[PDB]
Amino acid sequence: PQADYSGEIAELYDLVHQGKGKDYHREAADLAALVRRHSPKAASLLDVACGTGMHLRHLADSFGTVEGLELSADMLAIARRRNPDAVLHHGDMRDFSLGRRFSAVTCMFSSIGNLAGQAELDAALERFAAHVLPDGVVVVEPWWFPENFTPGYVAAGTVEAGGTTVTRVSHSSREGEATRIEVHYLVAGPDRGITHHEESHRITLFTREQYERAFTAAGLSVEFMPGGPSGRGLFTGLPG
Amino acid sequence: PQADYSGEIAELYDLVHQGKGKDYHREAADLAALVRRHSPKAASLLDVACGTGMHLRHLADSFGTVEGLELSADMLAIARRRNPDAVLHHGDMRDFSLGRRFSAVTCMFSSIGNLAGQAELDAALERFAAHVLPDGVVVVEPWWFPENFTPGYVAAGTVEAGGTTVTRVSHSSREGEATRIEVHYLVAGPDRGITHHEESHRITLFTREQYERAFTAAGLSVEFMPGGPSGRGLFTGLPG
Ligand SMILES: Cc1cn([C@H]2C[C@H](O)[C@@H](COP(=O)(O)OP(=O)(O)O[C@H]3O[C@H](C)[C@@H](O)[C@H](N)[C@H]3O)O2)c(=O)[nH]c1=O
Ligand SMILES: Cc1cn([C@H]2C[C@H](O)[C@@H](COP(=O)(O)OP(=O)(O)O[C@H]3O[C@H](C)[C@@H](O)[C@H](N)[C@H]3O)O2)c(=O)[nH]c1=O
Ligand SMILES: Nc1ncnc2c1ncn2[C@@H]1O[C@H](CSCC[C@H](N)C(=O)O)[C@@H](O)[C@H]1O
Ligand SMILES: Nc1ncnc2c1ncn2[C@@H]1O[C@H](CSCC[C@H](N)C(=O)O)[C@@H](O)[C@H]1O
Repeated sequence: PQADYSGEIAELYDLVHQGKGKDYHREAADLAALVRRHSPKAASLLDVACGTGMHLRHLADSFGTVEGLELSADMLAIARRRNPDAVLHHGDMRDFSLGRRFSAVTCMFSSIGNLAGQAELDAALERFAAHVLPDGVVVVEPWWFPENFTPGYVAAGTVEAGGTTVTRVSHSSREGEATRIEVHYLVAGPDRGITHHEESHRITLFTREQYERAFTAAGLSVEFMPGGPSGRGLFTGLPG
Repeated sequence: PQADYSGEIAELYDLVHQGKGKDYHREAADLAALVRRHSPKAASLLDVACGTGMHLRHLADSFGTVEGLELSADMLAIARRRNPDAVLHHGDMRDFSLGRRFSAVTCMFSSIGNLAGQAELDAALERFAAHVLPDGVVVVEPWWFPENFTPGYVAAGTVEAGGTTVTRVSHSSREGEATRIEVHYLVAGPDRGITHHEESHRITLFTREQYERAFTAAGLSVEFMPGGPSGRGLFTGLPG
């Protein structure tokens, strides 16, 4: 099964996350406000692992300039179509270099859990701090911690759009120091018939302290707020 | 994709048809009342293609002796477990010979559409007539008539039981004089993880006249009533 957010899996991403109730509007509003508490005059924002560019489309209404970075060509193409006047870069959060800084650097919906190892987590946070202005803010939404992840968790939901029915079912296990989440889809419509699709991801269960250490090593002060967009909390970092 | 009602598919059958809202309890009572209209003192009943024996389990409360016939060993295993004191035969509705006759011979939920052409349909009706008492009745629930079938129809539902979630989606097309219905499942539970299953059936769209021809050739009078347990109506046949 693919792990790379490509092809039909990428094409299905928006529909299934909206169908599950993800509200990128509220999240963007909440982000913009959190960003402004820490950095009252913030003007620009880079969203790293920006996926299909849903946060970016809403954040564009709150920030003068927004920009993205995304590893998967196929997610990125959706995001560019959604954000045709923003610059969105094809690149890797572990090692990119844009030559410019932003009032905010965000990395949402546990994209950071695609990293494996303290070294990768450290590298990425060093990048974020390399792209943040001196009076701005870095925001990283973590994955679950080892101690609060619920192994055996199943999600199942169905959404219909454009005449096509899409069912998504995930199962998640504790696979060592990461969550194995295996997701299957069935997609059906009168004219297209039925097709089955599948993806599978290891999403690293970093501990709180590992994130705190990566913020620290990057020069940032770090704070953690439990709950957050997805239940997993939110870490914010200020340069210093 | 299997076409033989076996393995996991046979194990998911009752749960999926329950989830879709099938009520074998009402259907058996309705069938018991139909049978006593045409044959007031009927006392025994053979359910042909009895599947998991859901009809028989309820028909046992209305008829003193029930018996089943079923082609899939795995469906039949479930039926026997459910109907421990009835005789349930492993065999083929086209060519079976039990050496006794019943007040009612029934064949429900369009199982008759698993037959390929007029010759098979005629042969199963003649076998039904061979197992019906002279003052008894044959009941056959047809598949859709060609004019009443909707190509492109999609069914999608998700049910959960025992912490296992089961999603079933089907899509149907016109294939020569039959419906091709392709059915996919996703089944996930905390311990067993997630799996995908699929089945596919060709169910013949016999016309009303083809059914009537088969009944009449078997020496049965024939009547069709629209509606019925599934929208497809019901044929009844009386010998003599
Ligand atoms: C409700 C809940 C879920 N979880 C875990 C179980 C599973 O690993 C995840 C929810 O899985 P989902 O709803 O199928 O996934 P979600 O929409 O959150 O997306 C997640 O996985 C997908 C594959 C990634 O692309 C995405 N970046 C992740 O947020 O969070 C918990 O640990 N505790 C919980 O209370
Ligand atoms: C309600 C309705 C159904 N149909 C046809 C379309 C499709 O082929 C079928 C319903 O699909 P389903 O609900 O997925 O199938 P159902 O539960 O009726 O079961 C049927 O297909 C399965 C595979 C057989 O084991 C079962 N013996 C059949 O009755 O019936 C129509 O053509 N028009 C309709 O309005
Ligand atoms: N090393 C890496 N650098 C950049 N993006 C990455 C990455 N590894 C995974 N990703 C991206 O991480 C995203 C995880 S899904 C989250 C997408 C988006 N942030 C949203 O909130 O909806 C995917 O788009 C995936 O391609
Ligand atoms: N030639 C044949 N003889 C007997 N059973 C058959 C058959 N072809 C298909 N079947 C059976 O037909 C059934 C269709 S599903 C309907 C099962 C059951 N009558 C119910 O109402 O739930 C399955 O059990 C299948 O194995």
